[PDB]
Parts: sequence; C-alpha cells; structure tokens
Amino acid sequence: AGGLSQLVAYGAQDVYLTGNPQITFFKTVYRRYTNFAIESIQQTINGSVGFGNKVSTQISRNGDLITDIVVEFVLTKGGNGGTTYYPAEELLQDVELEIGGQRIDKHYNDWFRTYDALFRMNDDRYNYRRMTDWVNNELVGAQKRFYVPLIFFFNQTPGLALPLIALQYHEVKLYFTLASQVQGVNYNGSSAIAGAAQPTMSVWVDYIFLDTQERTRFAQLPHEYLIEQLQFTGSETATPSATTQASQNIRLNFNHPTKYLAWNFNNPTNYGQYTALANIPGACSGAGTAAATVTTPDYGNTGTYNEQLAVLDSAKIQLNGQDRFATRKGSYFNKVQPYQSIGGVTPAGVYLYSFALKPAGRQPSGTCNFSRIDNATLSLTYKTCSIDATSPAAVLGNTETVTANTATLLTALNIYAKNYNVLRIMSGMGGLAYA
Amino acid sequence: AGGLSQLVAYGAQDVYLTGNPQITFFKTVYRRYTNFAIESIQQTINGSVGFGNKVSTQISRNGDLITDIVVEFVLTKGGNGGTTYYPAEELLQDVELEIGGQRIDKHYNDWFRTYDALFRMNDDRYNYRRMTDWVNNELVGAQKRFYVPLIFFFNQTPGLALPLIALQYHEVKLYFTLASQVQGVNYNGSSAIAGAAQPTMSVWVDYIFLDTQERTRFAQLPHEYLIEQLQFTGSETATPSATTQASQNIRLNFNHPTKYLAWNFNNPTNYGQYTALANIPGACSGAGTAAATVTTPDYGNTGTYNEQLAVLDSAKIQLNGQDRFATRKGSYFNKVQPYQSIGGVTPAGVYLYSFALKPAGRQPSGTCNFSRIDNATLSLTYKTCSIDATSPAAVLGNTETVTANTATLLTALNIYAKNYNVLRIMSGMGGLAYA
Amino acid sequence: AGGLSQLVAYGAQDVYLTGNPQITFFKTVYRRYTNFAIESIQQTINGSVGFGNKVSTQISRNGDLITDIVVEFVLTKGGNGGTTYYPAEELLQDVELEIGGQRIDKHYNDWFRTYDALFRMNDDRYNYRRMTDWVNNELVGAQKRFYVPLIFFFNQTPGLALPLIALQYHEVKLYFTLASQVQGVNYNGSSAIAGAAQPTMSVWVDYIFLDTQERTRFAQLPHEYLIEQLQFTGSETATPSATTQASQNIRLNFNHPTKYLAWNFNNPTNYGQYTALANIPGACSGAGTAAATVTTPDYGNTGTYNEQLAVLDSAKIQLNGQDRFATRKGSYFNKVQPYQSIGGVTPAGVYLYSFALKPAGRQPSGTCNFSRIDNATLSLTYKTCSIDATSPAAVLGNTETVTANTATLLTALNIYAKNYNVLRIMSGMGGLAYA
Amino acid sequence: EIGGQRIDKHYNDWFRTYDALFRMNDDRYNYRRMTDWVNNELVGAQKR
Amino acid sequence: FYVPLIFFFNQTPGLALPLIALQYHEVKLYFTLASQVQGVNYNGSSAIA
Amino acid sequence: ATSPAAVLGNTETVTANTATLLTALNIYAKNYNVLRIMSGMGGLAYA
Amino acid sequence: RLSAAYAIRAARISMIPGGVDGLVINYAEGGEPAWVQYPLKKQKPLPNNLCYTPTLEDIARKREAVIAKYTKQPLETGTTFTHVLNASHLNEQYTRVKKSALPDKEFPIIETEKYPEPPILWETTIGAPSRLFDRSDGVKYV
Repeated sequence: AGGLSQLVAYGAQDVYLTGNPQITFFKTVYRRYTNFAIESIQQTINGSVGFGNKVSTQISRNGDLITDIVVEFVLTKGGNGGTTYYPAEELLQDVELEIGGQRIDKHYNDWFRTYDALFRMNDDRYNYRRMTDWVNNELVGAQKRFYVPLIFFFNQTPGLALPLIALQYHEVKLYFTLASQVQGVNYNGSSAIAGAAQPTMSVWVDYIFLDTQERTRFAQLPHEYLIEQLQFTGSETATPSATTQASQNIRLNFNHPTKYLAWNFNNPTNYGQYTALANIPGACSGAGTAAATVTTPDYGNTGTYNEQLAVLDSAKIQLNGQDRFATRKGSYFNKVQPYQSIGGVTPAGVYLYSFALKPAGRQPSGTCNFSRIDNATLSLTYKTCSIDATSPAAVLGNTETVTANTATLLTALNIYAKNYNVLRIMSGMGGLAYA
Repeated sequence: AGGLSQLVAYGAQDVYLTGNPQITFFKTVYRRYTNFAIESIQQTINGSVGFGNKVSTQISRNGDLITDIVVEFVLTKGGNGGTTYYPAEELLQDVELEIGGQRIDKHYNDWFRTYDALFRMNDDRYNYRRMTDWVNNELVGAQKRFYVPLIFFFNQTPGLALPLIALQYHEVKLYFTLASQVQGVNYNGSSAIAGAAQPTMSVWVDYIFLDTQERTRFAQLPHEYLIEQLQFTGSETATPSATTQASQNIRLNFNHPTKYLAWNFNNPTNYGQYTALANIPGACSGAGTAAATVTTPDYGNTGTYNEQLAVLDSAKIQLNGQDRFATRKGSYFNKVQPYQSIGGVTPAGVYLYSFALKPAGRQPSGTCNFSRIDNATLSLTYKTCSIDATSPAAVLGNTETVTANTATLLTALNIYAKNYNVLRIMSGMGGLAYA
Repeated sequence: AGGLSQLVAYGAQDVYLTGNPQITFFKTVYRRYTNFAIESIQQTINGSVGFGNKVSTQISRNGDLITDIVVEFVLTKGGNGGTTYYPAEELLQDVELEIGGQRIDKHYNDWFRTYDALFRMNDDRYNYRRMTDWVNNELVGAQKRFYVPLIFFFNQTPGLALPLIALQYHEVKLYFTLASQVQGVNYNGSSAIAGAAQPTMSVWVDYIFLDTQERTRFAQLPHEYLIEQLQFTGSETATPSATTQASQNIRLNFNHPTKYLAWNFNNPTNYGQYTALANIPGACSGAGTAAATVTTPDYGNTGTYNEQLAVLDSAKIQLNGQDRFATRKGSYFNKVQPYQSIGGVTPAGVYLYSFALKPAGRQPSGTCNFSRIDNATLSLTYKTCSIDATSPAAVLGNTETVTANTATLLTALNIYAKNYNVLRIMSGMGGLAYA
Repeated sequence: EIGGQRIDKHYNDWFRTYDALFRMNDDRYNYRRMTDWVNNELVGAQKR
Repeated sequence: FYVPLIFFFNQTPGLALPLIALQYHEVKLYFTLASQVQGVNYNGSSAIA
Repeated sequence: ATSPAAVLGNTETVTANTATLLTALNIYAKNYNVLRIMSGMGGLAYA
Repeated sequence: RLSAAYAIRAARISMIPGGVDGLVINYAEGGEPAWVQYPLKKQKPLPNNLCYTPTLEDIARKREAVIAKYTKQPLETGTTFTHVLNASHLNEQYTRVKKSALPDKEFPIIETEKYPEPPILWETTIGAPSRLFDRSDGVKYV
C-alpha cells in the first residue's frame, strides 16, 4: 500500500522517464558565486524640475556596475479620486540614455504604459500601479511618493548591469523630460488646476560593489553586451470614420534584429486612452448615468479590456511587399499574441506582433532583422465608427466590424519596435556596434 | 559605509556561499541559437461548420515544425450578458489529433474547462476567458471573434514542436466536433433560441521555419519524444441523497505513466457547472433575492470557490485493492493538491491528485503507471444534500459534511488522467509506441 | 513570402544571436530522473489541541525523504462573515523544528502572515487564503477544515527534502503552539464567544519513497544541505503622536549570512493589522457609515494597500555603526524593495529589505553576514499621528509625513531575518554546522 | 566622498554642537555673524 | 529668442574647440541673467506685476 | 486673424485661424553631382 | 503490454516508424523485467533527400560580400555611351542601394578616441574591518 505500491509498479514505459537516471530532485546543489553587494544611492538631478521641464543626471561612480534606476516623484492630487491615471508615468515624458555621448536608448511615457500593458502582470502589475498612481480612493490635496522604475536593458537583469567601471573615460547619463501636464495633478482635461504643486524629483541608482577578482575583470577586459533598444516613431492614425473602413499603410523605418512590434491607437488628449469613450461603466466620465459624457474619459478607468471600443479591425505586416503572415483581426494582436508570447492580459487598443518565440525574456529567441528588409510595412484596417457611444444598447449589442462614433477621437498612432544591438565596452570606452 | 560595508563583513560562514566561486550574476552570455521564423497560416476546414457538425483539417506542409494551433470562432449572443459561459470553449466539443491514421490524443470541451480551471492562472486565465467569452457585459446580438488555443503536447511548448518535416509520408490531422448547443448563443436552458446564427470557424497553425542545418537534421534523423496524452472516462455519479452520504467506487480504465488525475462533478446540462446552485450572490440566476431560481445558474458566474456547493466529502485512490494514500477531504484535493502541485487556484467542484512533483510542467517528475495496475479504482464519498439552497443562511452557515439540496443535480463525473507516451518519427512516418 | 521572408533577412548583426548555434528551442530533451513516489501520511499528535495548548509530533519514518507538511484544523465561526482573518494561520501561533533535538528553525503566526504578504502572489496568495480563512461570506455556526502548509526550508522545494533516511539515529520533531484566541472563532476583539468550538487538529507529512539505488546512497552517504532559517525578535514600537515623529534605534540581534530582513508594525490585539484604522470602506468596523468605529478593524478586510494608514515614515539599516544605504521612505520598503526583488504586492505596514538579488529563491545571491557585524541596527522614524481617522476628508486628503491618530494603536514591532546555514547529516545523525 | 566612498559627514546639529563646544570668544561671535542676523535686522532683510 | 555666443570658437569652424583633444578637461559656460529686463519684467525702474 | 490684439499678443505655439489656408508644402534639397565632359559630349556621373 | 513476441509483431502491424529497435519491451505478466531496450536498428536509412539549400550563414557571407561590393561600387552602371567615340567613361552610375544591401555598422568611436593614457582599475575601499582583526570564526570544535 501507500507510496510503495506505486513505486513498485514499474515497467517498460517508465524507462523513458526514469531508466538510466541522471538526475534527482532531492539533491539540489547551488552554485558558489562571487561576493558582491548592492546599494541604492541617490543621484543629483541637474536642472530645474517642474511640469514641462527637462533635467538630467550623471550616474556617479559609487559602485562598479549599475542596474535598477528608480525615479521618485512627489505629487499632490489636483482633484478627487477618479481624476488621475498612472500620473507618475504620464509625468515622466521620456528618458534618454547616453553613454560617451552616443544615444544608446530612449523610453517614452506612452511606452512605459504600453510596455506595462503588454509585459507586466498580476501582482507585478498591481505593485507597479501602486508605485505610479493613487489606488485607494485618495482625495484632492493628497500627497504621494511615486516610484517610476526605468526599463533600459541594464535595468532589466543583473546580467546586463552596465559596467561603469569598464567605462573609465565615458560619462553615463540619463535625460528626463517632464510632461507639461499631468492629468488629475496639474490639469483636468484641457483646463489647468489652479494652485497645483510642482513635482519634487529624485533619482536613485542601484550600484553593485564587486569583490577584487570580478572588479578587475570588468575594468580590464573587453565586453560585448547583447542588449535591447526601443525604436519609436509616432504618426497620424488614419482617422476612423463612421461611413467606412479607414485603412493605412505605414512604412516602418526600423532597423536591427527585432523581437517584436507593438503599437496602439490613442486619444492624445488623455494619457493611456487607447479606446473610444462610451456610456457604459468605466468607459467615460460618469458612464452609466445621467451625468455621463462621451467627450471626457473616466480618468481612473482610462484603460479597458472592452474590445468594442478598440479601432483596429485587422492587420498584417509585409516584408518587401510580401505578406509576413496571413491577415488577422485586431483582437488577435490584442489578445492572442500576448497570450502566446507573454502570458499577461493586454488592454483593448494595444496591439502586439512578435517575431520572437519569447519576447518577454532577455535571451534572443528569433528576430526580424529590419536592417536586411528594404520595405517593412504595417497594414492597418480600421473599424467603422457607426455606434452611438451614449446608448449602451448600441455600444454593447454591436458587430465585429464596428465601433463607437467617439472612436474617431483616437487620432494618434504609436508604433514601437524592440530590438537587439551590441554594446561593446573596451579600454575605458563604450558604445553601440550597429545603427 | 554603503555597499562595501557588507562585502567586508566576511568570514567562515561565507565560504559555503562565495568561496571558490563558480558563477556571477552580472555577466550574462546568451546562447547562440538556431535561426528561425514563425508564420500564422490559415488551414482549410473540410466539412460544414455549424452546431452539432463534425469537421476536420489537415495541417499543410508549409513550415518545418508546428506548435501553437488556434481555432477561431465567431458567435453571436442569443441573450444578454451573464447568459453565456466560455461559449467558444463549450462549442468546441472535442478535438482529435491523428498522425498517419493513428489517434495520438483527444480533448473535450470539459477538459478545456478543467485544464483551464487547474492550470492557467491569474492574468493568463483572464486573458484566456477574454478569448472564449464575453466579459465586458456585451448584449444580445453582439458579435465576437473567439480564439480557442489547442493544448496538445505540441501546442504548449516549442520543445515538443511536431516535426512535420520528418513526417514526409504521413498526414497530420485534427478532427473537431462542434456542440449541438451552446448556452446563451443558440440555446437558453432547454429552449432553442430562434434566429441564432450558426458559428463561423477558422483553424490557424503556427509554422516554424528552420535554417538549413537544423532543417536537414530534422528531416533525416529519427526522433523520439515524450508526449502527453489525455485519458478520459465519463460516468454517472453516485448522486448524493438529501438524507445520507452516497459513496462510489469507480473502476478507472487508465493506462500509461500518469502525471496526474483530475476530476470534477458536474451538471451535464450546464457547461462548467461543477457545483450546486444557491440563492447567494453568483450562485444562481437572480441569486440574493426573491426571484432567485436555484435550479438555473448564473451562467456568466457559473464557477465558484464556495466549497459548500461542492459534493465531494472525501476520497482516496486504490491500486490493486491497496490504498494509495490516506482518505482526504474533498477540499484537500480542491485546494491543497493544486496549491502544492500547480500554484494556482482551483474552483470548487474540481479536484486534483498528482503523482508528480510538478504536474503543471513538461518535465516528468513522478508518475503512476496504470499499465501495471490491474485494478485502479477511485473511491468517493459524497456530502449530504440537506441544505435548503433557497435560504442563504442555510447555505452559508452550515457544516463540513453537507451541501445544497440542489447538489443532487450533479449527476455526471468526469475523470481525467494525463499521461506520458512515446512518439517516434522516422523515415517520414510517425506514431505512438505504446497502446 | 511568409516566415521564409524573415529568415532570409539575415546578416552580420544576427551573428551575436544565431551564429555558431549552440541550442535550439524546438526540441527538448527531458532528463531521466530517479524513480520515486509521494504519499500523504497522517502523524499522531502528542498533547491536547485546543486554544492555547502546546503539542508536539514526531515524524514517522514511513518514506525516505520528506517535503510538504500540512496541518489541518477544524474551526467554527463565532460570528458572521467579516469577523475572521486568516484564523487558521492565527491559530497556529508557532511551530518549531528540531532534528536530534537541535533546533533547526521556528515560524510564528505573524511570520506566516508576513511571509504571505511578501512572497505569495496572485492566485497562489488567493488559494492560500482559501485554506486558512472563510472567503465566501460564510455565516455564524459555519464549520470548515483549514490547511496550513508549513514554511520550513524543506517544505519549499524537493531539492531540500529532508533525508529522514540518513537520520537513522535522530528523531525529527515539530512543536506547535496553538493561540489562546482566534478572532471570529472564539473571541471578538477582547470578548470571548460563548459556545465556540475548540479546534480539531491533524498533522500530515508528504513522504517520498525512493527506489533502491537512490535510497541506498541517501542512507549511507553524508549530506550537506544549504538551508534557510528564520531569525526573529519581537519588540515595542516607539509610539508616534499627533505632535511628534517618534524614532527608534533597534539593535538587531541577528547572525549568519542573511538573504533579507523583513518587518512590520502591528496592533497585537488584531491579528494581521499592520495599519491604522479609519472610516473609509474596509478600513474599520462599519467603515464608511454612521456606525463606524476606528477602534476595531473590519476583520475580514484587516489588511490593506492604503499606506496612508501605515505608521513608518522612513528607515535605514546600519551595520557596524555605518549606514548600509541612504535613509528611505516607508513606501520604498513597502513597494519598491518587493517590486524589485520579489515581484509581489506587499500590504501597507509590512516592509522588506533585501541584501540579495532574489530573496524569493533558493539559490544564494548576495548576503549580509551578521556574524561579522557587531553593531547592526534598524533605525526607524514614524509619521505624526494627527489625522482624524473618523473623517475621510482627513484620512484620504492628507500628506506623506502624516498618518491616522489611530496609528498609535500599532504598538508592536516584529523584525525578522532570513539566513543561510548548513544542515549536515552524517552517519545517521545531523544538525546545523553554524550557530 | 572620495572615489565614490563616504569618508565623513556633518549635520546642522553637529555644526551647532561643535560650535557650542569648540569655538569661543570673538571666533564664536564672528561665526554667528556669518550664519545669523545679529544686528536686529527686520523682516525682508537679505543677507549673505 | 536665440542669443548666439561670440567666443572665438563660436565664429568659425577654423577655431572649433577640440573637445576630443581635451580628453581630460571640462569645458563650462557660466551665464548670468540680468535682474531686470526692460519691457519684460521692469519698465524703467518699476517692476511689472 | 481679424483682431490685432489676438494676432499680436499671442503665444509661441499658436497662429492665425487663417493659417489653415497654408495647405501646400514644398521640400527642397540642394545636392552635389558631377558633370563630366569628354570627347565633345557629356552627362552626369550619378543617377 | 504483451510479452515481447506480441510487442514485436504489434510494432510491425501498427507501423511503428523504424520498429522495435529503440523501444523498451515488457515481458510475461509481472516480477517486472523490461529494462531491456532493443539496440537502435543497424543502418537506420538516411532516406534520399534534397534538404541542403544555402544556409543562412552562407547567405550572410554573400550578403555581406554584396554590401562590401556596393559600398565600393555602384549598384548599376549605365551603358549609354560605351561605344560612343572613345567615351567608355561618362556613364552615369546608380548609387542608391536597397536597404538590405547597405552597410549597417555605427562609427567605431571606441576604436578611434585613443585616450592619451590607458585605463586603470578603479579600486575603492573602506579599509580593514577593525572589529574583525585577529578574530577567527572558523574553528572546529575540539
């Protein structure tokens, strides 16, 4: 009886699982590793901060290698709960990474949002929102400290820690552009909020202190860091229309080995709005009641999983004029691609197409090298904006090929591409191999 | 002060972690890998797709290896939000996988529901739901494109990609049975919904294109794979009495090294109903008020974690008349087993018993080989159906050994077993080594 | 066209990813592992179980190695839904582990709560709650079985399965303390609940049965396991007030290479309360209405993400009299630390500080050796308790440096540390190599 | 900080404590003259 | 407004400052802004509210 | 555009309502090629 | 699960690729044997194929050669004169090249800066653990 009665039930079919055993599960041997320590050290931010300001910081030589970078912001609510949407993310308009004067990479507030929408998840995602927004129904005047992590290649894994010690002669710095306005903090839609406070900003960098043998190797030896970069071009969305199906062909001026493309349609009026407004709960300011308006979003619920409010009917990518894959529906890029390649849940209006087997990881796993493709074009077919946004019967009872009349407000398109490059470091200097 | 203050605090107790170091964390060298690309190719479905029809497709020889397969459906709501439950999953009654005429595997709509309930989790499970149901309160007549991924062994990991390339003489086919009825789409309880549309359908296969060296290797060498198979036995339950505890001994006609067993009790009328219904929120149509009907479920909220509505009091598995483990409570199988073995949360009415350390993974980690068990039997004890389901107090305030009077509707039991077989490919042909 | 059009887009930039390929992604070779089986076997409890009792149990040598241990309890509700909070966790006041009589480790009910708060996530965390509490609005008189998994080092991975087989001359025993009171089960705040049932208890151990070759090696050879230990000291919190920011220097009586520190402030009366009470939904008994009281929590919603109710303003860890890192805000330790190092969401009032890259893993990744630190201390600064907890305007619209007047009820502080030691087994006996 | 490493650190209170113990006579007064307003200056008065 | 500087290296490529040859030196510009600018923040001696 | 106060007292990022009439865009590039003459005849080096 | 005479004929009947060789087979009824694997069939045939096509690496060598060629030469040279007088010269050339045949390597700045002095190992320190001097925690109990 018991476990032994199963243990003894052996035979030919078990040989392929446990015959000639190689490994057990009950003897884990850990690896011995080089002694190291990590300290989170505050950096000095040069230039005035405030809304619309642009500042920068050199990362100081406190340790040998750097990884995580966190920007601390102090914001005060300019209105009540429901008026903000990830305001710390909205505030940090962009961040540029420069090494030795060469632009290595650059992130955008919208990317931080798109990136999150695609790659963070579950509790990891909720924590992130806790660090960038007000999620406990806070009221006007509330003060909160928000932490915006950076997502540059060296901020993703210790494996790509930037060896500042191996960059003896090159400055390393980040440039941070602050948004002119942040919703629910200093502006409410198009109106400014009188008396709103300006942000306080601080940048923390996590430094790795190595022991002597490891420190020496980094300082002494050449390195080749296989890293990822974000490419980004913003453009006009073929404005959705209530009379027909708009279409658009965007030649993608991308390069390098690309893991994936990502894109969204948005209403430039409101950070994070990737969908149409409607009088259904969470789809607009006051949605579901008499006070509902489909001209202004419920800022606290700006993002949604309600596909009927999305504007992409279908899409395909062509390489040198030929289809890369068969045309698929917008909902395929929104729901399936992330299912297959990431495992998270992507909001309506945000789309992903992977050329990679595992785009959410660090290990390259298949890429589309656009430096070898003369004409890469993204073809987008839009839904017909025939649905009256103020009437739930129409908003919710409609067909696959249509969307809200308010979907015509989604006039901006953001197309991103994530790719590999090589950051070579030698003789105290570093920079990218390809462009 | 700072990080160096940690490094300096070195002694004898550090030797076991950092002495004679083997690794670092700050220098990741990625593996070079074979170059590949993945294409989504639409397959032709032979036969008429519609409710109750059986259709099939042969996977074309477009790429070298195949992994993910997604079956798309387009359904129109036959009623309002809350009247459907994973209708795309319900529609795809079963899927049969065959190579060269040999049946490799076969899945059922209920398996997809059980599989999901046990193995997908968090945002992944939600994203899945978004691809199979209407989760944004859509209304009658709404049209939606669903994506139902297949979960055969080659559809879950790249590691098991099926080598069509090495199957030069064998057709690989999928046969799909569509349900005669889908709740909230073409039927509402026992009634048909006049005017309901027939579903559309499309089968998509993700084909991997290999480089020459890898492609050649695959095409000529023999291959051997550990693959998964689903065994399934549907049977009548020892439906519990309102006066006592029914019990049952179910002969399990299973074979092969089994990773795990899983099962559920259900109301065969209502897809996904694994529990009793009651006048408590989410537990029935109109639950919580006077109009509640405890014989009609809240379809949109069919599932629940409220064990009070489950019917298994306790269970054990016998091997050749010998107890395999001490009798444990139904909640032990429902909550602890998956805690330990999967790490997700299992809905009430669904039970798991693992023979493996990590059954949710590909790598075998302990099996029960039923090919060597002359008499495998599942022993069940049911709860007493004495609780008046129409009285929330009766339900919510009761004891461990009892359930709802409506729990007598759980007349069907589905017992699944997931096992390992050996797939062999050579000289253009493929098949499974063991019966 | 198709996937082939991507493969051909190939050149020098791809060498770093696919030149001289070493691996593939489309073929997995599974390791052949040893033959074993798992059985859950009930242990006998020596001593009476009831509220406030201390019992012990010896683990039977039924199998060769052990991993998971689950303690089952049967509790009844002494009040309605909302009156209990993880009561089975609260009940298991503590557990000690000894081998040969040498204490190896010890866990506390508060640690289980802290551990969960920091390391379990998503559906893992939810499923856990389902096994220790009532989560479906059960009512007074309801009776349920709870399963409390233990969190000793061998209960976390098969890799550390305890080799009872190699401990032929040593007894392995657990000691358990059952709480004098459990909220909503036998007491409501300070008031005893007449008629409350005493808990039923059962201890289950999951045994691994090894085959002949593996069993022989374990029985005869010496072993060294790298294991985890929990260190803990409870102490008084310097209590803040409306007019002052209390501060406190807590000497840390810790030793060994430490993976991380963790701590919380709490109301010792209310299990799991790590934050102040307030008249906002879920933050107190009756919160949001006229009947609200800010002296008693909504027990079923005791925990919260609303940091405004947290007490800690800022903190630093000092080693050998010197700052480890710059002083940081309580929200850093509550949100950023666990975001960066664990990926879960830590509730308000619970703080983490890692000295390691992966505190949630088994593999050591940077440690602080307190055996080489003579003057370690945790220096805390508290927020002023000026906010009127009964007034949402004050509770929700306040500043970073202030908290609820009810935060002065958080007078107890629990500081934990997790370190690495070595459990050696030789000639049938074993114990820890270092203090 | 030298070379990325803290050598020392002073605090406003230390400066006050240090002065209280170690500066004296007119050194202390001259010091006060450089850190405060000691000639009964009025609101809005500006000083380096 | 754009105020070009008129330092020697700001007038001709011929005098471009070789930052590259100044590998170990910093180049800095210090700018003092006027307390008052006519017609912008002051009108003669009067501040402009 | 019809009100000098609005036309002249405005901000950096705005212009006249009549600025929407500037619907045409002309982009030029002035570049260098090589004109080659040989044996009585000629043409450009690059095309 | 029959006693090998049967498993072998079954493999033939069922068209198991190859056949038994490489399989593990059960014998009799119990007292469990069958750790026995039949050795992989001798001379498993390599069925005639045409799987060799230029490898991607071979393609990269060719594409890089093309890039080098066009970096130095025009894509196409006109032949408009050719035989006109002695003007083998004066033909226009086409220099715009398909992106896929353009070089893509950024300026080698890290190979060109030539700092006047070599880099050093940026050692930093906090000094000796003065409370850790002459204190040995590595003692075997004697």
